Amino acid sequence: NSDSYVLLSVEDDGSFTMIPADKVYKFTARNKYATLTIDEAEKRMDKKSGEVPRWLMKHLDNIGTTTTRYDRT
Amino acid sequence: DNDEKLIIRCRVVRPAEEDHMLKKIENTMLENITLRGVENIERVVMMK
Amino acid sequence: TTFRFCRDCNNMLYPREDKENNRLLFECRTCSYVEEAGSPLVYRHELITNIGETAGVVQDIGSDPTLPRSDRECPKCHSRENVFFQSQQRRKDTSMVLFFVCLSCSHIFTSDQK
Amino acid sequence: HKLRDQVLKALYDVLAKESEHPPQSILHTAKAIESEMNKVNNCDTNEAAYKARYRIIYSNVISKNNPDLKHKIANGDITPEFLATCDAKDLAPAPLKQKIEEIAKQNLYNAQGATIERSVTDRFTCGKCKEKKVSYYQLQTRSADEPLTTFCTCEACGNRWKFS
Ligand SMILES: [Zn+2]
Ligand SMILES: [Zn+2]
Ligand SMILES: [Zn+2]
Repeated sequence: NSDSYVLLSVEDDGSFTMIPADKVYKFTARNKYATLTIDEAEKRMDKKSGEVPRWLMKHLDNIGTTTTRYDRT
Repeated sequence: DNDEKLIIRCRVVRPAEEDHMLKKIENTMLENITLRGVENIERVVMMK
Repeated sequence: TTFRFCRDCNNMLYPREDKENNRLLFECRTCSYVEEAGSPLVYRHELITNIGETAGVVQDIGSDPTLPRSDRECPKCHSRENVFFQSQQRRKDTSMVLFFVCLSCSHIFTSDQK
Repeated sequence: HKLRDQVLKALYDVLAKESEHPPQSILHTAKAIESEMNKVNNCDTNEAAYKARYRIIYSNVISKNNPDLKHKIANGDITPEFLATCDAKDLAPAPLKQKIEEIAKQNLYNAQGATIERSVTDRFTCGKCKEKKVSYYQLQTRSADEPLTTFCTCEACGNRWKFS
């Protein structure tokens, strides 16, 4: 409903400005926790195990592969 | 058999991850252990 | 038996064990947040279910017409109007229990005679 | 003899744990040893059923419910009979016993199944026995141009016939 919305801000002098809003964007945080990757993900989700390892991501992090973007920086 | 609650205590002996092994084990316990009676016979009734 | 999600990232904490102090560490798998659980109970099955007979009590049942009406009294308000209906949990082995709800006290009560 | 002395140790422990702490310690350990010999009078460390009966009696002493069994064994309940009881279902305690018979009665009721009973009349006679205890049914089988079938079922002997 980006069309039906319309903006009204009080300014410093008390001016009430009149903006017809055009579009809305929704933002989600991403890779805050060192996400895994596609190929080893496929070997994980393939039906080779009765259950995948419970602490598999923690074990991969202890091995050191697939660090966070903040860690790479 | 004289208690007011009937419990079976069981643990795996071992010479991580034990949750899903126990799940699979108890699934097998529930399914496949025959107790008495011949298979392919279900609830049996008796008439007069 | 309920699920506790990681507060830092909305994913349910998983059971994992302290190797040395022997405690229930509900750890997040998404992030590294960890949490100590309260009871050694983790998994729970309920091979036999017998619940659901009073389902869907909305605040305005009396607005429907098709519910019948009777003359028993609500043993909170004693108003002579009430609404009754069959048990909601439609299995082949449920009962003929009638659940009486009164509009005045907005209160439910049954008629079991055990 | 290790099993002998272990059963003796357990028995001395559970009778010393009784509410009636018996000053007749030698008499109650005599009760313990005579229960040991009459217990091993079954097998004497030859079969695991000896251990099973040991579990039965040991946990019956422990249970609480019931506690009064400790005083009753301390002041009676001659144990050579209690080798040969195998009567755990009829002891410790009576309310659980009553629960057991009502459970068994309900199970026996639920075992025997459907008993539909064939409502009768008295107008026709049997095709074979020739008596009037006749029971029927209605439905129509063939095409629409004709009425029902008028099924018959005798009950004096169980005969079946039909009328058009
Ligand atoms: Zn987390
Ligand atoms: Zn009321
Ligand atoms: Zn006949």
